[PDB]
Parts: sequence; C-alpha cells; structure tokens
Amino acid sequence: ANLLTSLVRAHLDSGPSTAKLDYSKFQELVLPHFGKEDAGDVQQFYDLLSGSLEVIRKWAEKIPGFAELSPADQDLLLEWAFLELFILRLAYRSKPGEGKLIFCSGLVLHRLQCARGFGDWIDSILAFSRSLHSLLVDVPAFACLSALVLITDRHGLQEPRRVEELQNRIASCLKEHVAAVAGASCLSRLLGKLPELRTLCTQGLQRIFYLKLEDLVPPPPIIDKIFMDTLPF
Amino acid sequence: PANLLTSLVRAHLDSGPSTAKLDYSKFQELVLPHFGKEDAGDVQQFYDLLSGSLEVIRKWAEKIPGFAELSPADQDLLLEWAFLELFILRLAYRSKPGEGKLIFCSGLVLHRLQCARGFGDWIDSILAFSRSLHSLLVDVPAFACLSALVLITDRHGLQEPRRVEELQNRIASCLKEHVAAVASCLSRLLGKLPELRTLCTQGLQRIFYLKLEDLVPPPPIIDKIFMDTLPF
Repeated sequence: ANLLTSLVRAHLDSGPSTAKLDYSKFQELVLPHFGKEDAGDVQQFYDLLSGSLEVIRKWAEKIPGFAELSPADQDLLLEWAFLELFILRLAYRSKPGEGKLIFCSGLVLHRLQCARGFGDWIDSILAFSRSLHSLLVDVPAFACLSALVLITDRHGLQEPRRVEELQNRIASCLKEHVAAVAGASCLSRLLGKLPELRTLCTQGLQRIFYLKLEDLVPPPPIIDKIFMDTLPF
Repeated sequence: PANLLTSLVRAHLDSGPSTAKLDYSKFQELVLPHFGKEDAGDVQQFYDLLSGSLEVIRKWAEKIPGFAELSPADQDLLLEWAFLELFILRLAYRSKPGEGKLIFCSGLVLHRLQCARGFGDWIDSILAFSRSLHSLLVDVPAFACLSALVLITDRHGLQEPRRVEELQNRIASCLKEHVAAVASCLSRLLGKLPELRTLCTQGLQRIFYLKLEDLVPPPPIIDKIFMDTLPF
C-alpha cells in the first residue's frame, strides 16, 4: 500500500509524538474572566492558527500528487480546508477526558487556558473530540480522511479533474485499508458527525469575525486572507 | 434654549406606536415547537423587523432640532452608525421584559419565543438590557434626550465633527438640567450607552452569522449598514 504509507507518514510527521509534548505552558487550573479577552489571549489564538496552517501546508506537500497541482489550486484547496483541518486534527489529537487541547507543535493547554482566546469554540471542539474518538478511527483511515478533506472539489479550481483524480485515488486507498482491517459503512457513521464539524467551521469564522471587530491585535495577513477568501458573500 | 426638551419629547412620542395602536394579532406565548434551527421565515422576519425601524428612525432624527442642519453626509453617517443601537434602545424601552413581550415600532407585539429563532441569543441580551433600563425608571424626557445622544455622537469620518459635538453638548446639557429638575442618576443613565455599543456588536455578529448561513439574504439597506459599519 504505497500511497497509504505515504499518507500515514505525512500525517505522523505533521504532529507531535508523545515524546515531544510540551507541557511548559500547561496549567491544570487557571481562573479566567470568561467572556472577555486581552491582547495576549488574542495573539496566542492567532499564533496557534498560524502555526497550524504552516504545518498543514507542509503536510499537504507530502501528499503524493499535491505538490504538482497548480500553485493557485494548491493555495485554494488549502485555504478552503484550513479551518476544517485545524479542527479535525486538533480534535483527533486532544484528550477531552482531561480537558487537554494538544496543538500541532506539541503544546498542551487546558480548556480553561483556551477559553479567553477561543471563546465557546474550544469547548465545542472538545465535544467533537469526544464524538470523533467514540468512532475509534485508526491512524491510516484518519490519514486518508484528512487528505480527502483537503483534496476535494472547490469553485475556482483551474484543474478540477486532476483534483478529482487524486480524490479518487485516495478514496480507493482508504477503501482497501478498511477492507484489510475488516478482513463503506462506519463511513456512514463517521459522515453522521460531519454536521457537527461544519458547525465548528462556522463557529471558527464567527470567532475570527468577533475578534476582528474587537481588534485588540489584528489577524496575521495569511489568516486574514483565508477568512476573507472563504466568506460566501 | 429648551424648548429643545419639548421638541425632543415630541419627536420621540411621534416616532412610536400609540398604546391604542398596538397590534396583538400575531402574538403567541406558546410556540409549536422550538428545537431546532432557524428557518427561512424566522430570518425574513428578523430582517423585516429591523427594516421596519429604518424610516421611522430617519423621520425621528429629522425632528431633532439641529440635526437637519448638519451636513447631509454627516446625517447619513450618524444614522447608519447608530441604527442598531437606536433599534435596540428603543425596543428595550418600549418592551415589557417581565412578560417576555417585544413591542416593535410598527406597534407589532411578539413574544420572545416567537423571535428567538431569528434573533438568536441577542434577543435575550436585549431583554436583559431592557430589564436593566426599566429598573432605572427613565422618564420620557430623559429618554428622548438619551436616544438623541446615541445618534449625535462622534464617528470616524464626520465632515464637521465639532458641529456634531456642539449639538451633542446641547442635548447633554438639556438632559443634565432635566435630571436635576426632577449626577449619580445622570452617570447611571449615561452608563447605559457603552452597554448599548456592546449590544450593537452582538447584532452585527448575528447578521454576520445569518449572512454566512444565507437562508435569506439581508435586504440591501441593512446589508449596507452592516458593511459600512465594520471598522475593518
């Protein structure tokens, strides 16, 4: 399974091992003033989004065939999938049974430590984490499903058939994996969680809208561009 | 020289429904049933209720002495930037939060449950503000001044900001004197204005969400106020 192996490898290299989990800012209990934020909460919010986008862009460059799509198409796919991938990956790696968010750099933060920057959104992502975890999606299936989040039709693709071919290829790889484990239907079960995920993408845009309104610190330009480019209207 | 106070009271009273003219024909305490998500009729109603205050507030403003002596561009700017705030403040003062009753400027009366789907959490925030405002027991003349102060205020991009400031001055003086005639109370009334700006923000959040959802688009005038008033 050579595409599968490459996908797994790209996934594992885009995230921290248990070895490299960074507890240096983690606090088991903080006492926040809920419903408000300060500049450092907002900057950290954006820094975490920024750091994830860089990691995702490197992950994507490892999905065989992706780096040969047009540069515009690469950028388009990445922007339209970014928040969904940030959420899905964060949920898959976090430990909601401990209130722990684990970000792609290895940084661990307690839910209470994310409350001011993220608002309600982080408590919602942790709920989806529990929902996702109860499906018991294995790493290779996740490696495929995450790639399929990114490699998908989008309005404005220059070469939509080449994206569709790559989507076909990954979906076949996934099908062959789930057969091999079995020795198509949990799929239905997993797709049942998609509305929760979509709602979460929306909530992310809602949070960024609010923070832009408030403007304690501006979003970094690359995030701001994703926000603006993905607003239908 | 109030006179100004009387003119402000008059503009306020002429801009809202007579108790005689309240319409309860659509009012229902009970709704069948709520869970879950907003549908197209909830969203159309949201925008219809907002759009109902447009003309009314514009005509009110034109009766504030001195407002029609600001530049036409400054008039339009003031009205756009204050619109949500005035809608909220006027709705909060007119309504009966103890009963969950919203009274709109057309006279239409709706229960909070009939609004909640379209408005979201914002309607509860508005009703919390309404209960707070009611506890202040703001009299009509004080309210006539307060509302005017919401409109006649510094905004970015005014052509004649000092003339805005003079008229605001005049109105604030009028209010201060009125309150003396009938400082702790004044600062308390005036402390409602920042709360009102927070509620305007929650309104912009609601419209942003609805525009994202796109079941029914905002009407052009509301869409314009929304886009024009994003300071980014």
